[PDB]
Amino acid sequence: DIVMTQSPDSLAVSLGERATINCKSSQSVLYSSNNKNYLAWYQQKPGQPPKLLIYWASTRESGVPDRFSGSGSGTDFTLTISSLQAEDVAVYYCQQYYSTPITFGQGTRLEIKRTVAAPSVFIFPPSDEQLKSGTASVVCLLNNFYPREAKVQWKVDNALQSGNSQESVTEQDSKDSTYSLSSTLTLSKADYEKHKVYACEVTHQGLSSPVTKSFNRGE
Amino acid sequence: EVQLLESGGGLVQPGGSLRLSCAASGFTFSSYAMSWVRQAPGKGLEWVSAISGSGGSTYYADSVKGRFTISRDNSKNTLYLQMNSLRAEDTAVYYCAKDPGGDSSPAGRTWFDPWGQGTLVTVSSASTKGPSVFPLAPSSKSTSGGTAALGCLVKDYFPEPVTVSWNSGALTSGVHTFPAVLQSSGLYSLSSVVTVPSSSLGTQTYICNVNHKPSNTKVDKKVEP
Amino acid sequence: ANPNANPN
Repeated sequence: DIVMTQSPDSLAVSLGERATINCKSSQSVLYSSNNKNYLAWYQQKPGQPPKLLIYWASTRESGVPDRFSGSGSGTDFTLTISSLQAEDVAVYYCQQYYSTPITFGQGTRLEIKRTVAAPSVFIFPPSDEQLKSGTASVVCLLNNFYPREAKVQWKVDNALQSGNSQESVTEQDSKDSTYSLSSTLTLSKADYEKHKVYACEVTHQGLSSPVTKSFNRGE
Repeated sequence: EVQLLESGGGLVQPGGSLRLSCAASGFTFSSYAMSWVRQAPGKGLEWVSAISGSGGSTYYADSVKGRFTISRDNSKNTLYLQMNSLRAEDTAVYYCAKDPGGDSSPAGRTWFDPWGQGTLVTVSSASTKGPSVFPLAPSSKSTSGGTAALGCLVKDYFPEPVTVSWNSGALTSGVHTFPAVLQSSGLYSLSSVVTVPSSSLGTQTYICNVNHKPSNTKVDKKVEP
Repeated sequence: ANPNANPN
């Protein structure tokens, strides 16, 4: 089967700049009889199906903005996005249809680079409703930050925690290019009631020193 | 316009069977080869199967050969995928996708446009469970200057997905519904949050509308300071 | 009319 390899796997580019993504096929997809390259490009946004951008290596699909262009021939292909817009955050795929089975590249994640934005930090105690069922979920929200790298450190009576939290991060926002993150600390009700000070400490490039949001259980 | 709409996805026991359907509209269905392409969660795209416009030719990826059968009803504008002997690694969103130019040979040797929105197939022995929903109430520890944060914790459900809206869809600015995390219990959990003017807390009502269609669970939770 | 000829 033909193997499609994209380069790079991910990159971050600011609005108004040009992004370039390469795709290599393990054999030539150029048919000598019609001089066509059997290569297509798709854009896939979160929660959505792939959307066709380019086919025959360089033909833009009707309705696709002319800032998207494909080039290349044989085994070496390129997708270029000029004048990048905030909604272009997506995974881009190449695909050959020279021979069956048809095969796709592994995808290139395009991130939008923007200015540094510190997270707003919020902490939520467990609800009384959850506590009466025997478990305590403590939630820390890091809202609207860039870049994506962020460190959340839970502290319980100033003891740093490990192994008892889980994190989730949103897809990059298609308008303001920020991320948000939730961290959930899970304790038994008995462990939760054994301690007083619950703290979420956040480290991020946008903060000149780590920020701590905390509450005292039962106040 | 050309439209494709998949249905039939859901939770299946390992070794079990499921039938997917794809309803086509807006074109002469029998003039076009049709394909199924799947995407495991967080992964790339894998072509699964294709069928010629007339249904006289069918092709399969090696990974599903002998277990899946593609067919079509050219009197009903519908494409089908029968999936038997399902495995954990078959878990994926399954997309219906159209040959844009016609009935290219072999069926499936084409680029694709349009694609349907997909249907989620989950292969697992874990049992269906609806979520508990708990408020993330706004307070001083979620209020900084003029903005407060509030939300809903949607805990302990299976399988994916759940949908969350706020004020029955009327509130969308500043809403973040996080990707689910799989807990060590084998159940998912997520939170949905929204940021609002803190001056609004005393007078504006906020309700999260949680929906777990796999379990027919519908919960509205009012979130109060 | 379909230009997607099979390159074989």
